Amino acid sequence: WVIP
Amino acid sequence: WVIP
Amino acid sequence: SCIQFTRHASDVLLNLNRLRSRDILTDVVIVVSREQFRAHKTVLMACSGLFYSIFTDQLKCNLSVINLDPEINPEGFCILLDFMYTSRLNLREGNIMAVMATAMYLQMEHVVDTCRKFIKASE
Amino acid sequence: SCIQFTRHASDVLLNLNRLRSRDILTDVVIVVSREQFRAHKTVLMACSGLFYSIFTDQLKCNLSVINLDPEINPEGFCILLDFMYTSRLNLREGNIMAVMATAMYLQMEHVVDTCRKFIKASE
Ligand SMILES: N#Cc1cnn2c(Nc3ccc4c(c3)CC(=O)N4)cc(Cl)nc12
Ligand SMILES: N#Cc1cnn2c(Nc3ccc4c(c3)CC(=O)N4)cc(Cl)nc12
Ligand SMILES: [Cl-]
Ligand SMILES: [Cl-]
Repeated sequence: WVIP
Repeated sequence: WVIP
Repeated sequence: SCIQFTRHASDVLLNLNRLRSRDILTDVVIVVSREQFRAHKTVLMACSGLFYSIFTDQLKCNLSVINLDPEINPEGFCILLDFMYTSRLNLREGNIMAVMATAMYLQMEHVVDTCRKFIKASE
Repeated sequence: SCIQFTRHASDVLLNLNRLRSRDILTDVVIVVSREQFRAHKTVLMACSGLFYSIFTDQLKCNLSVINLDPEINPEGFCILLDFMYTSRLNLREGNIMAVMATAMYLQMEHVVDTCRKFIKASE
């Protein structure tokens, strides 16, 4: 999971 | 396009 | 010896979400209490262990309407359906419990994982 | 303020290809001369300007069989259909001309681009  |  | 187009999977998913927004070729309505959500069975199966089981069933595969458990929160379902079609999860303090419970029911393991990690960090 | 699962779009496409291999929820047969290819209209539209136009048409949207132009090469179509479902293009010296012509007909601009670049490098 990432900060887009 | 890339070499996978 | 294949070559691969990096953005292809994302581009496909973007167009599947465009089809959902325009209600093109949607073949099921998911009923969550008083709310209704139109979707494509193939996308639902591709994202969820629950829908994969439902739509491989020789009778349920042909249903146009699926009613979820009355304990399922419509907003939680909405957030997860948006995630299915975009890879983006609107995870907030006010919705995390409902999102995690819906993700457990829908059998969306990666979403359950992150909900667990976000809750653990706040305790 | 969304979070994003990097592998989600690829995972969706992998499951859509699994559905195609098992012939689950396929809703169209593409006829290319003597050969037949089963697929999902939604995936075809998401990948191809030609299929996007065909399946948004108020009459063609309901057809279970689509016949392509007799000039279309079945192997070229097969390679492009595999690409649609996997992001992988089996581009070879012996098939590049057929792949590029099929990609132009199907309106798959990124595939046409690369075929053009690979041909230019050999001249
Ligand atoms: N054919 C087919 C096919 C269509 N969909 N699909 C799967 N869908 C799925 C099943 C379980 C889970 C998820 C997705 C996300 C998750 O956390 N669990 C799996 C397989 Cl093995 N195959 C298929
Ligand atoms: N709704 C919808 C929807 C479903 N599919 N789809 C598009 N599919 C498409 C149209 C043109 C081209 C390609 C894909 C690849 C290419 O080279 N050209 C576009 C839009 Cl703008 N919208 C949609
Ligand atoms: Cl997930
Ligand atoms: Cl393309």
